[PDB]
Amino acid sequence: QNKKNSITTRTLSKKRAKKIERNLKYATQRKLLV
Amino acid sequence: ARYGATSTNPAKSASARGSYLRVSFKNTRETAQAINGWELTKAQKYLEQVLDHQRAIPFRRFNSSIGRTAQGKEFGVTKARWPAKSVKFVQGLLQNAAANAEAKGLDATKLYVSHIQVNQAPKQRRRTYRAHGRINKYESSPSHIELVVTEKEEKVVRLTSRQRGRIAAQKRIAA
Amino acid sequence: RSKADRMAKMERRERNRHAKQGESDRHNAVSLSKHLFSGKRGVGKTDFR
Amino acid sequence: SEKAGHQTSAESWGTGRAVARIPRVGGGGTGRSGQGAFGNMCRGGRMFAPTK
Amino acid sequence: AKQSLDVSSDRRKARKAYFTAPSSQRRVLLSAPLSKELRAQYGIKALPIRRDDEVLVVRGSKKGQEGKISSVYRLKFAVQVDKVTKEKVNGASVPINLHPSKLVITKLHLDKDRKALIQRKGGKLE
RNA sequence: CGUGGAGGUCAGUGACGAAGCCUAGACCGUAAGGUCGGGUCGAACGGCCUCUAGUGCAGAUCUUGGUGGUAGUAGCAAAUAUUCAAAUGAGAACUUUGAAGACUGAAGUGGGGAAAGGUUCCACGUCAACAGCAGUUGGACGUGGGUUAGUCGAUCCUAAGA
RNA sequence: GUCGAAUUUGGGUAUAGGGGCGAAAGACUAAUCGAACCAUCUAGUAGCUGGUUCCUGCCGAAGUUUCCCUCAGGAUAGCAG
RNA sequence: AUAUUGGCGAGAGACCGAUAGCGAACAAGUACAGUGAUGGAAAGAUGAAAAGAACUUUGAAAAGAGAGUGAAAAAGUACGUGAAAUUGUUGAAAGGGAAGGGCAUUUGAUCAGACA
Ligand SMILES: [Mg+2]
Ligand SMILES: [Mg+2]
Ligand SMILES: [Mg+2]
Ligand SMILES: [Mg+2]
Ligand SMILES: [Mg+2]
Ligand SMILES: [Mg+2]
Ligand SMILES: [Mg+2]
Ligand SMILES: [Mg+2]
Ligand SMILES: [Mg+2]
Ligand SMILES: [Mg+2]
Ligand SMILES: [Mg+2]
Ligand SMILES: [Mg+2]
Ligand SMILES: [Mg+2]
Ligand SMILES: [Mg+2]
Ligand SMILES: [Mg+2]
Ligand SMILES: [Mg+2]
Ligand SMILES: [Mg+2]
Ligand SMILES: [Mg+2]
Ligand SMILES: [Mg+2]
Ligand SMILES: [Mg+2]
Repeated sequence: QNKKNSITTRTLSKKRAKKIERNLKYATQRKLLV
Repeated sequence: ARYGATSTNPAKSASARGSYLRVSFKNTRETAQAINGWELTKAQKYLEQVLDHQRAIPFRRFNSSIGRTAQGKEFGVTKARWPAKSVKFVQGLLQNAAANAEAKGLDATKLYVSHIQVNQAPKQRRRTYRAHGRINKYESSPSHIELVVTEKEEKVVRLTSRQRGRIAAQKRIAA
Repeated sequence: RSKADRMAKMERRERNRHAKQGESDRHNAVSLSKHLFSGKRGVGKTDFR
Repeated sequence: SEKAGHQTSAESWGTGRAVARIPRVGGGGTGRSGQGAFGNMCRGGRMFAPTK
Repeated sequence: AKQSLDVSSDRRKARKAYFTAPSSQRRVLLSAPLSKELRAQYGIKALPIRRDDEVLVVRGSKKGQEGKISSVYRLKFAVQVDKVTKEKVNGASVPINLHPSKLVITKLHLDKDRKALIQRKGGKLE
């Protein structure tokens, strides 16, 4: 949702967001290699 | 950071907090609930009137053996009080939140208290000496207070073949 | 100087929450007072009024 | 250690004292005073059947 | 595998010896390998690091940066190089604490005792 | 069925995330339990064949630590008593000065000492904690200053005694 | 109640636990006296009270007999494997 | 040739892993208590590196909000992880002198498998 773009308790930490970015880069590298 | 709840679209919101504040947790919870959901200027004027004893904070949960007053009839209660220390701490946090919203550039006439939350800080543990050479606890119950003010802004149906035939027949019978 | 002052003010917090008079207040309460937990008063002399 | 949990001066406060009859550390002026001792269920007490 | 009965393989003893080693022992513990050029020139592999020798960083984020040793902070098991710093907006410069095992000596500060140490380790200077 | 550690093996799992913990999600066992997904987390951990034991808790007025309801409740009512203005300060029922009203009433709420305490004396700075309200004040916190003997005492004498 | 003496009191000194001291109350002897306090032997002694930690399957009792004089505490016999 | 819970120097363990292991992993026989003999605790963990949050703004200040450092502040000298009791807010629900439980289904919400 933040990539595409009231009161909530759902938040994304920067630690988890960086980990998601790194893992997505891993997956994209795999997709390009296949 | 790490509020109890955040606002989506933080660009239209401001927040404030105060931790380990030596003020009664029960009174402060009552004050925060009395303020919850209001517009900011109305809340500030109401707290000023509470300090002047023209209006009252209704006491809904932490209210056993409280006195009764006619000023609780505005909120459909008989038990209300005027906790000055709690009102002053909440006034300070409201002023800070308004200042943060002004620094962000938000319209100050559309701000409302979208979130407010009081929970218990670690206790201040004094002790007293009592009869027969006893030591009894004598403790303050401090508060953590947080708030967020927000700019207020103004189907596939699965049918069986029998149902489909019934609808088609109705369509043929009608225009 | 301000750095050391902030370090001292941060270190003060636990004792201030325990409401000590200062570094010098080191009173220790016993876990159980025997004169408070050894009461068995027969028909006769008692230990308190 | 064969002395572990035994280096304590403790005694039971007796029956009818509204507390459990486990032996308790005497003296005063410290948090150790009045705490249970010598038991395998006690913090700081001797273990059950110490290894030899 | 150790063979002497005078040496201990106990991890607790080794760690206590490392963290309570005195300054003269820490001098030996803070050793740096020579560069390939200096290794060929002098015939030795590693030397204890001292204040006025030039080094090349071969590990970490500061890899490739060159400079002169600014201090041997033996109390914190580190060395400080003059050109390797962390900078702030207010003008503050904090030296980076580097370990000599992650450095390479490119130019030795040579004195009489340094020459004697190289020769007694088996050097061939000049 | 489960737990700590030990021999062997799976050239086992793991920074593309080990262990732990949370979970409106999924499955296998009659069950003890086991397995999987998501979140959090950040460096170790397991299956199987065997060895070994400080190996499984709801209770013991159990032990240690932590936390509720009671509850913003009981209460903060002995010692007659406080009030006005200015100043200081962010803030004054409680600080300072002035203006008043009272009280101790010389067997004192006065002025000194002995025992004991040990710097509490005084100045400057100063408020986080403490002063069961408050606090700009303090016997509090920080930094310093201060106790001058031939004549006052000890020191000398002896008492009961040691 | 007593208040000029069998008065009140400071300091010094003496008496120490199976001991002292007592105008005698088993009073007092540091909130401790039908036996001070402290440490150790010592995890002292149990006729008694309380508690005693995972699952499932199968089997599954006992108050009925003789005796140590009888209480108490033991033996045997019976029942279940 | 034998003994050795003291002293000095060493090497080890199918031992314990911060309520454990010595009372003491830490300025521990310390703090504190007691006239005295004696009694006797609690208390370990930011980060690789203090880089420990400059600067702006609100506030008397503590602090807050931006910003910044750092891989991470879901690491801010209350600091690895961060359970339970107990608490706050939000959302859903129930409630005519307790609640909880078993069998069965309705209603609302939510969800897995199987789909050539
Ligand atoms: Mg009342
Ligand atoms: Mg008293
Ligand atoms: Mg132990
Ligand atoms: Mg994991
Ligand atoms: Mg056990
Ligand atoms: Mg339990
Ligand atoms: Mg049970
Ligand atoms: Mg209990
Ligand atoms: Mg009241
Ligand atoms: Mg009065
Ligand atoms: Mg008069
Ligand atoms: Mg005087
Ligand atoms: Mg003074
Ligand atoms: Mg007060
Ligand atoms: Mg002072
Ligand atoms: Mg008379
Ligand atoms: Mg310990
Ligand atoms: Mg943490
Ligand atoms: Mg909970
Ligand atoms: Mg009713």
